[PDB]
Amino acid sequence: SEQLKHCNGILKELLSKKHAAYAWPFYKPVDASALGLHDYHDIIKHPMDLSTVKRKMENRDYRDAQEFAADVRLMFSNCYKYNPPDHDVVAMARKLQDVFEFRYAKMP
Amino acid sequence: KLSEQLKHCNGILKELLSKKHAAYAWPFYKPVDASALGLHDYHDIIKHPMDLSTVKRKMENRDYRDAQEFAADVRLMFSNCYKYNPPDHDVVAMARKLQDVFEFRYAKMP
Ligand SMILES: Cc1cc(-c2cc3c(=O)n(C)cc(-c4cc(C(C)(C)O)ccc4Oc4ccc(F)cc4F)c3o2)cc(C)c1OCCO
Ligand SMILES: Cc1cc(-c2cc3c(=O)n(C)cc(-c4cc(C(C)(C)O)ccc4Oc4ccc(F)cc4F)c3o2)cc(C)c1OCCO
Repeated sequence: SEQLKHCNGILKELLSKKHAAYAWPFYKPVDASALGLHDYHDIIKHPMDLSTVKRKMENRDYRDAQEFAADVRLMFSNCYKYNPPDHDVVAMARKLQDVFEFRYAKMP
Repeated sequence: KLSEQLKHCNGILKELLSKKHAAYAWPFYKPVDASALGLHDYHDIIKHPMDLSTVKRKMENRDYRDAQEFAADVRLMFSNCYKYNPPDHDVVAMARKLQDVFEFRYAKMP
């Protein structure tokens, strides 16, 4: 509950403008419809992005910091699972995760 | 089943401690010898240490009910690295590079 106020702090930093170069594809859920990804939801069974995570933080859905991470990592995993590992979205994901895991480990 | 999950978690561990990734995998092969490295506070800051040999033993001993628990320890390993070290330092770059092989390999796992 005091540690969730930090998890919020992380989400805030994840969405700040510094990282926006590589963070943006995770602000909004994947638009599989528009991108023509007919198979996206057959493979990604539990979509997740940072907006969906924010709603949940607002709605007090995350009990501990562990549940918060679960979803944030799930975002990145969905990216690695669906996408060939060369593609740039993967290399951005990696970039953003690297910041995440930074702040999460630092968290008191 | 659930032991089909773990079969693949074995395949991931194998990859992680293999030939190719050795450049950046080696500081996680065995525990952090704080004593030797002159780290008078490592075990103060890191309450639950973790490394790949430890993971490997647990995988043999069958302490992991599922991949979800396996991942847990691997993530914990990388976490501790990131927790203890400032972000510039080289270990971290390697930690990061190995985590990227894992999440790749883990996320592919049918
Ligand atoms: C065009 C295309 C896109 C994607 C794909 C995967 C994937 C993904 O995992 N995430 C998290 C985000 C995107 C993505 C999302 C969006 C919107 C604004 C619609 O939400 C826009 C572009 C996206 O993908 C990118 C493609 C190339 C990039 F350099 C960067 C991207 F973010 C996204 O796109 C995957 C494939 C295979 C693809 O190519 C279609 C086959 O040629
Ligand atoms: C000497 C020293 C070492 C560490 C440190 C942190 C850290 C770590 O998080 N992991 C996972 C692994 C090592 C590490 C461990 C080992 C052994 C074989 C003893 O287990 C050997 C080297 C290690 O780290 C490196 C030190 C210097 C390098 F140029 C590269 C390293 F991988 C490791 O070393 C951190 C600091 C700040 C440090 O400087 C202490 C005062 O000089």
